[PDB]
Amino acid sequence: YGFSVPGLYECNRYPCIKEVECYVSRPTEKTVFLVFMFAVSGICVVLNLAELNHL
Amino acid sequence: YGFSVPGLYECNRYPCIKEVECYVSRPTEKTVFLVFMFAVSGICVVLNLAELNHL
Repeated sequence: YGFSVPGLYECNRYPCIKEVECYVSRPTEKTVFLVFMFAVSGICVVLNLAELNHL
Repeated sequence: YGFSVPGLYECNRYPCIKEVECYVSRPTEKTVFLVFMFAVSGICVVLNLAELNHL
């Protein structure tokens, strides 16, 4: 997923003719959620590594 | 105009997004009309040239 959800999408899949533009719902909230989940997972990874090193 | 009226047209003029496909009305009849008018004009040109050469 990367780090952001863009508001526009370029689509060229059948049955769409040539290339079309599509518009996403709540891109900013989804980007915020993505970044927050990444940060929480990183904190969890750091804590797990610290415990494992302590072992 | 050339010699034919195609049934499909590819259009990329503002405000159309990127490239779009458009569909023409009765292309075959218009092609027949084009060819017929070209033939009649050619006959007129030939007759005019013949008269001018006769002069």
